[PDB]
Amino acid sequence: MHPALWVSKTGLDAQQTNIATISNNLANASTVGYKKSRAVFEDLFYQNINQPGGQSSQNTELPSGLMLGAGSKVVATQKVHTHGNAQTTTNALDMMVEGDGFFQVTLPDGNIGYTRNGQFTLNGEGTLVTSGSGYPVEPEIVIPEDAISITVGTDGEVSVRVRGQQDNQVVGQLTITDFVNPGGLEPIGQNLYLPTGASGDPQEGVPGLDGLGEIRQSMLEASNVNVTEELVNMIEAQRVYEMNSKVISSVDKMMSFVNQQL
Amino acid sequence: HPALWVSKTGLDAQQTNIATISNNLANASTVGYKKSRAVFEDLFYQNINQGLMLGAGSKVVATQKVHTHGNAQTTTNALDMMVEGDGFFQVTLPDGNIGYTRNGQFTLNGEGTLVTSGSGYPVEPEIVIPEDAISITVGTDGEVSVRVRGQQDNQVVGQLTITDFVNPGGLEPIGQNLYLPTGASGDPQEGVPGLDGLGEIRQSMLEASNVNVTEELVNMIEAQRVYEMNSKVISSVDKMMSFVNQQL
Amino acid sequence: MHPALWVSKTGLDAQQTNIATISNNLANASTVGYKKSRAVFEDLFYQNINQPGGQSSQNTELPSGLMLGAGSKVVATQKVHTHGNAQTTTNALDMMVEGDGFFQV
Amino acid sequence: MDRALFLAMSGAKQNMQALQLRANNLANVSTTGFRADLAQARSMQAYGEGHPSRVFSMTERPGHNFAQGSVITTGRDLDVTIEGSGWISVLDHTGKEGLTRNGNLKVDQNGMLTNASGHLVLGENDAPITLPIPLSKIEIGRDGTISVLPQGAPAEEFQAVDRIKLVKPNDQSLFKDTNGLFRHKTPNQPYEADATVSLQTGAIEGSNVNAVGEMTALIDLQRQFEMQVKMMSTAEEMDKSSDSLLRM
Amino acid sequence: RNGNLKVDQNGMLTNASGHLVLGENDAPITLPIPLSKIEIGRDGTISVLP
Amino acid sequence: TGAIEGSNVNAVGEMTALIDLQRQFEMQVKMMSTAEEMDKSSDSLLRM
Amino acid sequence: IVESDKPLSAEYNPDHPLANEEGYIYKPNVNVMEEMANMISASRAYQTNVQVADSSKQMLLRTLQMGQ
Amino acid sequence: YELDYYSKFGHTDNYGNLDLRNKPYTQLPSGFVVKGNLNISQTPIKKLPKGLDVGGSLEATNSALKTIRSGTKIKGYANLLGSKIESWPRGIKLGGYLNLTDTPLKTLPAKLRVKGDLSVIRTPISALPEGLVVDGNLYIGGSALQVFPDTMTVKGNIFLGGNKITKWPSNLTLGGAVAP
Repeated sequence: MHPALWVSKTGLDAQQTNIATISNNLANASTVGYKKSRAVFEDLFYQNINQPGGQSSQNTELPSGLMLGAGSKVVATQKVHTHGNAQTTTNALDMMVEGDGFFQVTLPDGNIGYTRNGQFTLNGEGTLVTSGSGYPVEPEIVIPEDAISITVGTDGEVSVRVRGQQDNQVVGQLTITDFVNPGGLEPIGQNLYLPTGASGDPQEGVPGLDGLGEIRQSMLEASNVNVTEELVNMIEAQRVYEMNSKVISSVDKMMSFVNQQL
Repeated sequence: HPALWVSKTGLDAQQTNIATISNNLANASTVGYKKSRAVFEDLFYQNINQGLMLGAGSKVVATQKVHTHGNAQTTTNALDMMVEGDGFFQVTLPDGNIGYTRNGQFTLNGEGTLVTSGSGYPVEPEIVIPEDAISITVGTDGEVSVRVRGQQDNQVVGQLTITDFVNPGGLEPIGQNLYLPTGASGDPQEGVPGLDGLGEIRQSMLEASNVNVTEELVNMIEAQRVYEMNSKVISSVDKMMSFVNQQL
Repeated sequence: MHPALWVSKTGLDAQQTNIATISNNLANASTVGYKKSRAVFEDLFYQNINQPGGQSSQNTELPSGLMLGAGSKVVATQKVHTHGNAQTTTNALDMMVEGDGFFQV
Repeated sequence: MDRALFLAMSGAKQNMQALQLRANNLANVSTTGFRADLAQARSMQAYGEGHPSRVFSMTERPGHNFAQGSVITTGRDLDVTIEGSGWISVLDHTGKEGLTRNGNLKVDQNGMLTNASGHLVLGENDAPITLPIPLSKIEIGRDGTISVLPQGAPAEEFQAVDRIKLVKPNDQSLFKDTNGLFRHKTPNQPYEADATVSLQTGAIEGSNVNAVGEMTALIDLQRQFEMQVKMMSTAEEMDKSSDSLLRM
Repeated sequence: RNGNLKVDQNGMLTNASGHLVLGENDAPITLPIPLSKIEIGRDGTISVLP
Repeated sequence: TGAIEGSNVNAVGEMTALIDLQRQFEMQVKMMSTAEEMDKSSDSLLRM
Repeated sequence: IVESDKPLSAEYNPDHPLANEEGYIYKPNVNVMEEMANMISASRAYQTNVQVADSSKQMLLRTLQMGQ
Repeated sequence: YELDYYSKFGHTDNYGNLDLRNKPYTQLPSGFVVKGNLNISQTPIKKLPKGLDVGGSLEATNSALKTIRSGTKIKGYANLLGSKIESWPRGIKLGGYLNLTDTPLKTLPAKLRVKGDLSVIRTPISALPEGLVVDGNLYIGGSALQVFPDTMTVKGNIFLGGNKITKWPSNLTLGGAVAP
């Protein structure tokens, strides 16, 4: 292959991943507590051709110092953890975090998963679980069957209303985990994240002290995707994709002229 | 091309979402209906090179039914009733299993047994209204009594009972305003209707639907636009591929 | 012609028949004693391609037993004889049947 | 010449066949009780001596979409739709029994109960249902029980005459025959009636074809089709250039 | 000229390509680990909130 | 702050450079062809 | 012949008979763009090998005309 | 690091074959079950988990695999070409052949049964276990073997490949031929 063919193909491959990244963001435009991802492009290795080896400097502007790059690639799908808007709902079990902090759920394999989505509910035993796969929410919050109302405080202090007894009994307290680098979390689907080496050790605490966010009851967090940004990104990515196709066609036509004329 | 299928999941997710919105608006007059909202979650991610993450799209994982008590409708019929609180009327299905309902529009069958005004299923426990009764009174605790001419004081023909569940959203709707207990629903907790968290029976009263008609119309706006947005990505990928195989 | 062309064309004819049925009902939206019609659709037969000749069944979840449809059609335009509402008029010579029955002319 | 010409032709040919299967799905969107057909391609390699470079692909039907169809409320008494999973057992023109989901029933001049396709509807005795000719009011039950009122009889003489044979086997064990009826893959497999299937009388079940799902699959078969036909031309181009090795 | 900055688990301020960004001391910039609000000044000054 | 700087590649400037590089490339290829064509002709001198 | 190292493209198709418990069906990791680039390169390299064979053919014919 | 449930899903095909080629996984969870074939070629995996179950064939060509623990069930074949396996454990239920070519294998279980072919080509193994039974073809070419045990069973062909055998088994019934 002529090197120009592969250099252009890297741009086509890079823009292809960009389209797939944009397509996922627009798909999750209504997912509660979703964070948009953007593709980051960087140039590849630059190689000295007219030199037997990498002679430092030494007439870079001259034909001896000509350097040709190897193309481009998508280096990372960076998560942008901008705070979304608020969805005021009438459900009594969906809750929202105002600021930095994550809900902690118990995964079936033993480790705990971290989610920003607050659509919670109860299971048969009364434990506060997610409204999707049904994973329990840490710490375990069991609701007595005699409770006629549920109140989740600004710091996760969950209280119940019992008929025949004034003042609300405390049934537990929620906690939210914070991370130093939110973008280092590994998405595993189901609106869940896992802690990696790039994220850091979990930092637990009461939701409302130690810089943590505050729990808001009967609220949800809308996805922070900007549909206009994705459409503008689609326009640029499509045009760059078509331009690199012309270079591949141009190289092939030039190569066709060589073995046909000669 | 994964881009087409990623958007296809986004299209399918919104189609299910709009279906729930239409069902919410359709049952805006159904007595004892609980609205439901779609729950979205993103699909699993993949590492292509190895630390680049690519999503697979989105899907609707559940339809959470919000069991918030609806408003009150005042009626003149003496057989339709409302549970003012937490609780479910229990009816006897033809299969022999006990179904649970929150719609209180009841009536009597040919033999006087209290049945539902729709399919006609009997209400458990069986209450039989005598042919000598001139009026029917249902107390706040389900005590059903009848006024009999020629006899001072209402005689009690029975007492209704209701059932409360830890997680009403875990019930399985089977239509006809009826629910079937499931594994995640909980353990049916019977008892006197008005004690131990159970609601109170309100005679000549109905429980209206709790749907927010304004919210559903707004939910149609965001669902429609996101649905059309996902189509644009599919169209753009179509033109990108059509350009390449024509150019080369 | 190409099979994919005619399969879609049969779908177009079925909808065109459906449209002519709908327009007939809307045209007769004020006629007295008019019963609406509905177009009934059904698929056309399925043909085995990868079996020698017209042989069928066996392994229908394999390339050998692949079956292709022929489109759709409108089989019957069914008259819905639901009893209609009554119009109260002052003319003494017009009559109505409540329940089953047909006038004879 | 090179065998890649036929290797790509064998792929382009199957894409057209897959396109035909999707065309039949979109033509049947308005059809009643239609189960969508899935299209998939199987990779088959030519095993033998030499490098493993040639792998054929054939399009085949892996199954059908058995999700509930769109229910059309029509208010007609003789319109039935299966609630959830389940089938209606009918016998075709030849006589072989089969499963159907089209509940657009009708009564002929002799009382025999048929559907929109003309198939006779089986009854309690595994025989076609034959109702009395002089009927007054047909009222199908939820469980399939047919209660009819004899002509001239009082409204209190409502009696059951038959029960429609509803069968709910494993959907993965069913294949669509040459006339749209689903039958058992294993021959001579009795169709056993189920007591869980319910019939919602007064409604008609439509098709389950996802129109956008077929459209987004179309735009990918076209692109794959165009890529393979370019391979045919470039294999032709290579052979023409190599024709200059015998010039001498 | 790539100003797509990020903070790792140790707190060092890097860019999208992983190159450590230098500062006034001519050493790579290190931020306190448990931050709460990071604002970059217009002239390049980095002000953080514990 | 709050913004990212993109690339300054002028797409039209590269495209018009491409079409000129193609034509100049093809013209020199013709020079190679006419160089061997002259060489083949100037070989009957030693073809007594 | 060596197979690609890229992970298979997972697509959520829960109702497919080949769907796993999570509901995802997997499709080959074929990249269209590289196949089109391979198609062009293979054809261009094939035709330039014909020229070398043709070039060597003429040299042998002239080598045979010597001695005649 | 180690493979998780979610990472497992991203390396599985439609019919349930796990592909871990060139992937940076070091250890698999105990009691691991694979629906189809398993491929751990070129992996830094040095040990297979206890209770490992493979519904297909195990592929570990040119990998760093060194230790397989007893109780592993493999329905298909075992291909450990070019790996770092030094010994074969006792009690492995193998439904296919065992290819141990170019491995540092030194010891084999006594009375080992191979339901397919067996390869010890270019291995430092010094002697075969007593009572060996092979239902396929046996290739010992380029290995250090020079003396066969008293009793062995090969139902196919025996290929010496270049090594010199001096002490042949006293009790040997061969379904094929012997090739040098």
